[PDB]
Amino acid sequence: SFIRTFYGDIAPEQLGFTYSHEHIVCVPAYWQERDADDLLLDDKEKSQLDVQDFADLGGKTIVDATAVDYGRRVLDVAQISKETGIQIVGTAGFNKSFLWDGKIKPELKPIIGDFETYYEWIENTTTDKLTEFVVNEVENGLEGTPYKAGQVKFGTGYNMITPLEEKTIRAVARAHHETKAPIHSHTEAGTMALEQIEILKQENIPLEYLSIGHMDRNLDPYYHKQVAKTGAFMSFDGIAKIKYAPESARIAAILYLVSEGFEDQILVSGDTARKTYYKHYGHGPGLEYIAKKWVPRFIDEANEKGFDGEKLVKKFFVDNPARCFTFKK
Ligand SMILES: [Zn+2]
Ligand SMILES: [Zn+2]
Repeated sequence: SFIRTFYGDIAPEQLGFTYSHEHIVCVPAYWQERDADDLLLDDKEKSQLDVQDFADLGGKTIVDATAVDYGRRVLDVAQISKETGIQIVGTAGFNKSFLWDGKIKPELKPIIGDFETYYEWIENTTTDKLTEFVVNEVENGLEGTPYKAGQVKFGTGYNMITPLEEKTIRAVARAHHETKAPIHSHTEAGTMALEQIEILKQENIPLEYLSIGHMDRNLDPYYHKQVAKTGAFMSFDGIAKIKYAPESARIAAILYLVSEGFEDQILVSGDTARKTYYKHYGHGPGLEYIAKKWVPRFIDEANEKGFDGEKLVKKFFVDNPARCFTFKK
């Protein structure tokens, strides 16, 4: 088996230290149209400086969760990978339905069809044709480029799975059946994981093939244990996001799952989606933050609370991503 990166399929042992959910260069139509400039990562050289910080700290791989509705700049990301040496796992599929109001860029029309918005495209395209689109991103390349995606994604809304969202879940599940690519989901504020899981079960998807994004947004031990029992990977990707929770709260939730025997299912990242989050755009914590500052604190705090901090860090950033992001064949 293998992990599919922009520059080739690699052995799991080659993945190394990994951030499991990030954004690098992207210009989401929905946000661009609303002049939300902070959500546009629109400078390749600035993004590259953060990725280089990661590389300098011993980082090896970034999973780039930018989906088709989030304004990919695949060629820029590929160039960054080439220049920094950081391996990139790209993402096929969809991010979240509120983005679908955004206009379809000219480059997508030859691939997707002559549709004004993502909503129009998704509403008027059969599930099977949506599956074809996702499969082609994994097998042929993203957005007319030769850089293939290494995971397939879908997303749901705040305490909602709409009919169209459900359609995309089924399209992505079926794309998994064809390609065997790992599956990632967006949960809005950490909601709807159990309902996502029910749809995937109807589609005959083994749940250990799924990583669920944004579990750190809903810090509920009972809910987390319900999700973990299915075998799904659980992504804590809001590290440093004090506006959502203090770091202690995220760390406590992680350690609860460890105490209940689920350490092998935990993934960690920063979901760095803003200029103000990048060191070299707006002087935020940057891609350096987790490796440089969070890791030593987690190790220390976990050790203080009786855990094996170093072993856990190795699992969260090395062993677990190597298990999660391998194709299922
Ligand atoms: Zn997301
Ligand atoms: Zn994201």
